Amino acid sequence: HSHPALTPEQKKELSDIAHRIVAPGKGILAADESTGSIAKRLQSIGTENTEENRRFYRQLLLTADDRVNPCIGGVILFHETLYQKADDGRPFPQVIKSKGGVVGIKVDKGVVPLAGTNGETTTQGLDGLSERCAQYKKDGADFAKWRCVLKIGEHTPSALAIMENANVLARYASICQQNGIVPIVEPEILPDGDHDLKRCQYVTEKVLAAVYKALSDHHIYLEGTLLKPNMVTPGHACTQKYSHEEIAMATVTALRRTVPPAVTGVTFLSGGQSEEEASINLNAINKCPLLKPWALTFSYGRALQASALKAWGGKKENLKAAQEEYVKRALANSLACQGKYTP
Amino acid sequence: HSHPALTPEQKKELSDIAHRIVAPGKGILAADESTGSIAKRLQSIGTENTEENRRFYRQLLLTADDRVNPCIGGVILFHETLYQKADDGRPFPQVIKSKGGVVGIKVDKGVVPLAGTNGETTTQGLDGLSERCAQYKKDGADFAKWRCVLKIGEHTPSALAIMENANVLARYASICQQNGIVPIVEPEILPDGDHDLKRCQYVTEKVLAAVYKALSDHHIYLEGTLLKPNMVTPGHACTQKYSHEEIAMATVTALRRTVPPAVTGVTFLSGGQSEEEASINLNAINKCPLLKPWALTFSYGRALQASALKAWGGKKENLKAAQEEYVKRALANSLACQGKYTP
Amino acid sequence: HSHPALTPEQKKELSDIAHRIVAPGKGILAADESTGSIAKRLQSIGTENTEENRRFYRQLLLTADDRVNPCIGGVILFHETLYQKADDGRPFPQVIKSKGGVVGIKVDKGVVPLAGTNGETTTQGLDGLSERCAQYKKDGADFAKWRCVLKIGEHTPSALAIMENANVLARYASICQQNGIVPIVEPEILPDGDHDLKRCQYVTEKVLAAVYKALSDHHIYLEGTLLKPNMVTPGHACTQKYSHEEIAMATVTALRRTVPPAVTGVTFLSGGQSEEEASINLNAINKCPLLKPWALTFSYGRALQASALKAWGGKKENLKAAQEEYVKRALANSLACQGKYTP
Amino acid sequence: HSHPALTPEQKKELSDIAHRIVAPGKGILAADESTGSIAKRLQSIGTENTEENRRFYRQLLLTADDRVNPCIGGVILFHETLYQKADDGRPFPQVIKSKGGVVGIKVDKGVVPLAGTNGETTTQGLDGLSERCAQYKKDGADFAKWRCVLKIGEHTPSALAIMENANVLARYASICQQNGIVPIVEPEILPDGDHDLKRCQYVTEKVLAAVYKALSDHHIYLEGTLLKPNMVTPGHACTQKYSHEEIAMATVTALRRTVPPAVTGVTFLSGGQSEEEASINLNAINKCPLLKPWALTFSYGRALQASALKAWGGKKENLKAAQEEYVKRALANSLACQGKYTP
Repeated sequence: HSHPALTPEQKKELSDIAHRIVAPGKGILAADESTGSIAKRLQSIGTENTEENRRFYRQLLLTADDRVNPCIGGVILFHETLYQKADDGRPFPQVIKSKGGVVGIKVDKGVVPLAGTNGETTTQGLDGLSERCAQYKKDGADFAKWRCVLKIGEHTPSALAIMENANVLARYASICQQNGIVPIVEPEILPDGDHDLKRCQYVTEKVLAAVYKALSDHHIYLEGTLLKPNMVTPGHACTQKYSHEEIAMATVTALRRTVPPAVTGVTFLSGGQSEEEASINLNAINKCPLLKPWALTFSYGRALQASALKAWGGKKENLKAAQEEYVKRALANSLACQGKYTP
Repeated sequence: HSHPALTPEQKKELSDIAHRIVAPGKGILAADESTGSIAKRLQSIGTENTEENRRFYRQLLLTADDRVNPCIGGVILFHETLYQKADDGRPFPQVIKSKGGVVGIKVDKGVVPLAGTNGETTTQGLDGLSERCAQYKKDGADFAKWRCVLKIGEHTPSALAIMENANVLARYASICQQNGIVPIVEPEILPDGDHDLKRCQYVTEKVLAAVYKALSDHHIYLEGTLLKPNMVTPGHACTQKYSHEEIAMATVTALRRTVPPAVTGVTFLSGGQSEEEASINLNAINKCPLLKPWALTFSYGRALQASALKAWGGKKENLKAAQEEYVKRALANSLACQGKYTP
Repeated sequence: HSHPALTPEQKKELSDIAHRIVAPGKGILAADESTGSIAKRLQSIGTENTEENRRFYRQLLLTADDRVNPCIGGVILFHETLYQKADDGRPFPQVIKSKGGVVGIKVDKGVVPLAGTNGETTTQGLDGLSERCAQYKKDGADFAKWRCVLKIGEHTPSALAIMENANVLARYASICQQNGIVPIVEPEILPDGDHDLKRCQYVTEKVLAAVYKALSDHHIYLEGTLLKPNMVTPGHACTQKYSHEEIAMATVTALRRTVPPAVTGVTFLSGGQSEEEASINLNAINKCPLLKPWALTFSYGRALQASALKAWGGKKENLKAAQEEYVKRALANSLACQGKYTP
Repeated sequence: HSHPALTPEQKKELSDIAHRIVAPGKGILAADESTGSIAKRLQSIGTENTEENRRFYRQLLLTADDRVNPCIGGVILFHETLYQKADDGRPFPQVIKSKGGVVGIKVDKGVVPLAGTNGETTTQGLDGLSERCAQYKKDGADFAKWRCVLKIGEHTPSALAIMENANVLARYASICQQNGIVPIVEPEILPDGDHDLKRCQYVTEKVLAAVYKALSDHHIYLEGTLLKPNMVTPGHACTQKYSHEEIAMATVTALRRTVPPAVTGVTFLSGGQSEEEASINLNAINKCPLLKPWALTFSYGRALQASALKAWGGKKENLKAAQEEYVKRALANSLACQGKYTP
């Protein structure tokens, strides 16, 4: 029976947040890497993984020039970053909002193995998620991020993994929407393996169909959600070479066959692509002649900050230089999400 | 695993047929009523239900002026009509094709009760459907029609009815696409009852989500399919009055939340609406400010031919007059599917 | 909601028929092979496939000694055999009932390919099945047979094939139970391939779980049903040798993990096993020390009549001899279904 | 594909624990009530809800006479009780094991609302459940308890609630079995409402079918699991009176139609029944003439300790008396689970 999960005012709030995140020319800066994840990022540049270094790097990303304001519609933060402060004394959420960007929080608690599967996982983090989301909403976080991991193999992704990940994503989205937080569904399919483009497209279509069936079953307000899928690309070990136009065609075709138009926007992850590769693929996707009812933009981590982290080197004097390496990427992707990028 | 149900050439054929059926300004004339169904239509005008009278009425519909050529993209026929001939000696499929329209065939074999349900039904007709579709393809039928019936009640549509009807529609679509015939999925939700607009929208969203999940599970090529849903309208016994704009908003919202953009077009059924009511509702749907990635047109039976059948009266002398009553409707709906209709 | 598909009297009738079919010491003679299927059986012994030869062979099977009366609880017939007559003038159903056996009819219309799968099939025959079942009930048929075919492969049985076959079996069972006919669900998994015992057990468990979930979803009265599964055996090309006790353990374990106790009985198919092999495997299954709440008996075709067909040779003079070859098998299996067989 | 979740040794361990818990004549003492839940229990007898009072009450339950040793096969504990000590200096798990009983832990973290439903809930507690289960296994807990709550209403239990609760139970069971802990699935259907026996039986059958389908999908080793369902009883507000034999018939029928024989045992919850009512209903269930392949015993909370808590009164001097009130119940239920109870 029609028991409304959300009032019209709650739906208005969620839809407004979702449309603000993915406004034309804008994408998402994925800076939500945890302490353990950022450890290798800092060690790659010879930097000790301390609270001060993480805080300074996040400040570098969040205190860039005003040129990134029309490029960044949202910033995903780790829990620690949400309650950290810039040198000027402003909390990071306030800095993000003053730059005209929405604030999001990573709320998943990592992946856990699924027994009886060939190394497949689901993701945890539903316990106490309502109270956590309420606190994040009070603290300025207006959207949330949740990442499910599927992998292509001889017998994977199996039915169990796809079903469980879709169900978990739907539960997460329901809790976030009940707490006034726009959920970003991220059913990432790993590009590991030697699978070709066609297999990736098939797997992505199946996964997205299951995800949106689960979202329908859980009464999810699609207008107040965002999709963060993998780009349809061959496996890293695949021997067949594919053009950017072919990758864009496969990605847009996979989205058009599974993603309802009510979904506000699609924010692609990079999944190991280089910065230029991610920008070119996003630009080709946005130049695809097919009809794309949703916004197609970026939710980029390494692809927005690899050059910034390289130029920083972990030392204070390189800050400005590193910031430039970030800005030039954001602008680039700001063009890529509009189909106007040219290297 | 990716086992292709269709070759690229088969997909090209199906996509071309689907796009030809629902080309801008064009819709479907639903003239597939069986001998038993047309019995009451002929008795309403005092006409004996004989083969000659049915043949002459179908000829009247199919031999109208050339003004209906840019309005009719497809004509659904009953099995008897497929092998009948006009007075000039042309078989009816040839007449339809010479008018620039695609030929479709009703392939379902009626509804049968679902045990353990509150009067819910599924539909039969899968046995030998492959050979029947092959014969229809040889005989000029390029698309097929299949109608599932759901009804809104206190405990209906139940999970069993929705699941069974979606599965049957997916099986039918798979067989038709294997035989080079574009399937039209018609998950009609009956407007009987006193339910309001919101309940109809909720039920339609659930049904369409289940239908498209089933189509994904059965490897259906969505670009070579068409959707024939009910318009989201209140029950006939509902006391609350709704505007045409509200009906259009609810219908477009229900479609946008469940129908993937890959679907070539949406051809609405009338479900008891009067001719003017159906045209006005279709026009309001096409004037909806929301984004509609698929074509929104008509697949009308009574709403295209009620005035024609009334003006005919079962007598030879009224033919031309009756034809006019048909043409004026087609033109009207040809405007309604473009949002350019004005009574 | 609880909408009763069956009245208590209908349930009583179905339960009584089901318990009569699988009474202790009794099994099913599967003589439902169609004209095309029996063609190779008759050609193996140099016999023309004519109506008279099929009628005489079926009479040979159905007019054996009274020693088969406590061994045969049911006989499955093809449509042609249901309306054929013995030499004495008795219709075959009357002969079967006078021998104390229940009459069943094959109601499925063969297998059809599932598009998008690696050679997987579903089975058709639902159209007009209610009227056919009503006629068969009038004509003396008290149970029905329906066979779904799954096959073990690298990517088979897929989710689509298992789901579709379970749904079709549930629809068939619902129609039969509405017409007062006990349905025998036969989800046969083909022993073709080189898969081992463990893979067959896993596949059988998954298939049976899906089948009984489908039966629950379709409100099937399990007490008025029978299960006809494949024995859990390795593939014919498997190199690993297995004992009879291991086959019995795997089969009983697969049944105990998926088959609700409400199911009246399990009537195993042979699936290519020799007559002695089928009897020994059934005996080992019935000697399994695990708890078996349902009756475990035979529904044998070739394994009950291969020696009879060999001894017959298609000539009139061998009738009695052929009958003996049948009787000795029935008695054997009558012991095997009680765990009292000893070669 | 057959990817073993458990090794044969892990399966042996789980099966041995499960069979030890539900050995003939034995049941489960449910003493896992949290601090908040036991608050009203202690306030009903005028006792302050402090750590010492809870510890002393749990000691009273766990240090009863040796007469309860052949009656108690397992004791469920709250987290606090697992690490509390008796007056003699023995930790409570050691006391339980020395009494010949298995130790279980409540691992669910309470219920949370399901949005879009008529007051339906799921249950949380999966996050970090693997590490928690490993610690509990080290600390002497050999089984775990997880309780899903469904309620019968006009539109409840809906498809979403049943599916989500079954999926959560399957995830919990998989994690517990990976950590060597026997999971007790408790899909409790609340007896609140005015529904009759037939509606409760229908709902219980649907819920159990979904639960065991989910367990099959999650590769759950059924032999190493236990079921803790509600007894099939009418709603508390139902006006129709039912006999104990009718309740037993409905319960056993619901179990026989959905619970595979591989399930080691069924440990019924009380759900508000009085102590004598629960014992009489369990005795009638065990006296049911139907075939019951699994052990049918008790997992009782209030129904084993209400008289003990009443006789205790929160004062030290009543300990022995209170213990007697517990023992007389355990013995009673020890007879009830064998069908040998007589009030």
